Amino acid sequence: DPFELLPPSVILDKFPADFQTRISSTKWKDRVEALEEIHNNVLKPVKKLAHKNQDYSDYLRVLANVIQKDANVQAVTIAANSVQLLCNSLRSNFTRSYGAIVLVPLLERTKEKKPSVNEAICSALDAVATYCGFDDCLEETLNYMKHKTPQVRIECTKFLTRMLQGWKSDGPLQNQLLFKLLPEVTTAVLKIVNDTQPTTRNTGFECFATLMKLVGERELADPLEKLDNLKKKKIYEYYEKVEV
Amino acid sequence: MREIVHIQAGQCGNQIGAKFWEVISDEHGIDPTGSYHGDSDLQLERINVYYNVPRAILVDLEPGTMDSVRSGPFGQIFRPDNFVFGQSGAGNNWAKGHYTEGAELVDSVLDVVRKESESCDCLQGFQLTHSLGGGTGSGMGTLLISKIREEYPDRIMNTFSVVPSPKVSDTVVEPYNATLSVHQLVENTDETYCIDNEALYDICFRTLKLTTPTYGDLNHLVSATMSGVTTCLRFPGQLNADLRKLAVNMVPFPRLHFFMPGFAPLTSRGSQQYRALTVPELTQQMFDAKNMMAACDPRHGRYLTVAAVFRGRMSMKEVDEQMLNVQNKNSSYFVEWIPNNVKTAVCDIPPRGLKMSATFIGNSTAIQELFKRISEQFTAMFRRKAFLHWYTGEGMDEMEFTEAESNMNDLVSEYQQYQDATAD
Amino acid sequence: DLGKKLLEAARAGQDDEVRILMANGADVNATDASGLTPLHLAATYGHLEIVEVLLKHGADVNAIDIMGSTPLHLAALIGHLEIVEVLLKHGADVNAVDTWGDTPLHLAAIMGHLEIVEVLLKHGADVNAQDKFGKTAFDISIDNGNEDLAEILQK
Ligand SMILES: Nc1nc2c(ncn2[C@@H]2O[C@H](COP(=O)(O)OP(=O)(O)O)[C@@H](O)[C@H]2O)c(=O)[nH]1
Ligand SMILES: [Mg+2]
Repeated sequence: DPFELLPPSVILDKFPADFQTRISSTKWKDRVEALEEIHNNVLKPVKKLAHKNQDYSDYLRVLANVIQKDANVQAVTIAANSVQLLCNSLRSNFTRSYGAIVLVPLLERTKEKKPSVNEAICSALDAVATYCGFDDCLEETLNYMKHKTPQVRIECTKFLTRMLQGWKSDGPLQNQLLFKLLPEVTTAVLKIVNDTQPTTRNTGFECFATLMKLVGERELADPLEKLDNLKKKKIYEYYEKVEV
Repeated sequence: MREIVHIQAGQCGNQIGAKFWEVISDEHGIDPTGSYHGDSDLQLERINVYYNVPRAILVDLEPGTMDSVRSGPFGQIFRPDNFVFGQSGAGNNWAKGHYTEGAELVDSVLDVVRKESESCDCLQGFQLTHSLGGGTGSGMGTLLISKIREEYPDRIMNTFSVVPSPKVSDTVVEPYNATLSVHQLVENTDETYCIDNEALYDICFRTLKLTTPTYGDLNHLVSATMSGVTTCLRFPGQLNADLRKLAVNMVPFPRLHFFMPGFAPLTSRGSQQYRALTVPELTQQMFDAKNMMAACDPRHGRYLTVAAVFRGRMSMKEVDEQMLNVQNKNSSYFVEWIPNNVKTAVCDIPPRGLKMSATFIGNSTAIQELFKRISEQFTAMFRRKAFLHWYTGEGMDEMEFTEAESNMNDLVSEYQQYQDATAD
Repeated sequence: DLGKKLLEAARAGQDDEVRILMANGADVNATDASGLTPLHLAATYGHLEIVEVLLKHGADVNAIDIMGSTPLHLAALIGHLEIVEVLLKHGADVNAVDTWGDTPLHLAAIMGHLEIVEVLLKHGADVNAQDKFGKTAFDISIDNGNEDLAEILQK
């Protein structure tokens, strides 16, 4: 039985009048308090949002505006926790418009290295993943693995690793993963496996051993050969320690 | 590996920064108008490193500092676009520099950094001067570093960070700001020269016999040290030529990249050095802890790597002999498991005023004494939770202080480990 | 609660609004959460007129908090020489100890408040007093490289 059947809650009426100006202010603490209020007072209490006839794509596009561009890392952290709350308490809503409105902003902001902030950004990326499985994430997650910032590479690749452990096998073997497996997924994971940095390379080694686990260590034996014998035994190390 | 982009942030940043430009502009023969009036090719051989006009960016939240620089002697030479200044100041609040006010301005700074880097044949890396006890130099500087680290990860990051001491400012939040900043530098920079105000006062007071040193007096010791360590970078030379090669031969473990600088001879502001020192005398200003710019005793630790820079006309044969001597006559103080860990280099052009000089860059485990002092002051403050509402109000979390406390103590333990290590 | 408004004022340093709240009979020794009286807070953030106002209305000069911190501890930590001599004149505990084993002489020495160190010493401070780890005020000067303080401790 789906426990979600409990009656749903509505939050649109909860918002205050002084809010759009507060979030769109020059003073950081105005923005912080504005976000922090609707999160602790309006979102954190509830346990199910209103599926029927509720347009959050005005609220969610201003969470994206701050998660991407807002210079206050604190305003980022409290916004991604709001984004997670929406995606968590309102499952099966973020089909495209919602999911895509916050996706590419979130991937840009993995650049943040502060533990508390990387905690919140990634956990929100886990929320959209668990309810927008490989809709747009696979196409856009790869894009930002190719990005110039070192931190966004290791984190968006760790993201593909997170998603891959929770992968779905519905339908035959012509899912979105196989349509783009060798063409895109593997060609992009090798760019991580062959990075200049070790901590970057070491994420690829897991993100390749979690790949083999899903799609057969025989299918990918072709790019295995082109890889160093020295990197091979690191990849195999994770293959032995990774579950499904 | 040619050009270096320079940055100075905060009050102290622009003070010792401008002093540095004063010194090496003279050494390179550039006037305040920006015209060459030298008389040697060894001067313009590697002028493209620091000049184009300086490749210098000036930053502060305090807008007054703008004029304190331009109204200075060489204040006319800096590019007007490269001045990037805020409206209000940080007021000794690291959080204001790193999260709130300094973060709002940091974009404008990166735009100028980009512009100067855009027109570089081949960039080497960056160079930041700043104080650690402040709010702007520490908070916005360390934030600028990470923002560059991620925008330019294929480049070197080299900082001239000055440590606060009660002997120079009685502000008690400086242990907070400096500890939080060291938590950044150990993770974000390839090499950092540790300038200790504690040691600058003890040198001006005890060795130079000045009863009350001013900033200018301490800044004289700093600007001369900077030109000394950057001698290899600015003139032709085989050894420690570029930033990366230096750090490669100086930093054996990524976190332990905090150099204890020191140089000789110690002179006053425009005093007379009647008899130029001999080579064995200069050499015997290395272990001499009264010449270290960081308040640490090399006798209480062990050297991992050492770089010596002798400036002036002198016997290369005698320098080699004296350096090879002092190493083996104190063999218990240099780590055995790193062979040929001391490296010497000579430059014929001396620094202005002096006939001979010698700079002594050292990665000594004794530097743990410095981090001990900051940590005990930080913890004494933090256990009573004083002034925490400043930082927490600006969006910081109390947890951050605990992490920075523990991370610096791990840094201390690491230095202690390699000190007690054996080759056997 | 009027004892909570008097802590808000004594901390942030509104000298006038202390007289207002105290004329309304506010608890001069009102504890916040960690046991800090207003005298604690004013002595931390350097509000000399607020210290002398609370003391003469009857503020426990040797009040401790949840961690055993007296107001003289906090004044000697931050370095408020004006307040230190006011507390001592009102019978402060010169050799008070706190939960970490420190005396006010320990804190003034750690923070390099050499002018306050000499005041505490002349009021009969325990130079040989030890902390939890077992270190005296003289050991801190030895460990911290401060020879200006070592000479001021053996005077
Ligand atoms: N050596 C040196 N240290 C300084 C100078 N100015 C400030 N400091 C030190 O830097 C700390 C204050 O930080 P400051 O740079 O003034 O604050 P900021 O403007 O916010 O960066 C204190 O520990 C001072 O002792 C200077 O001109 N020379
Ligand atoms: Mg300042």
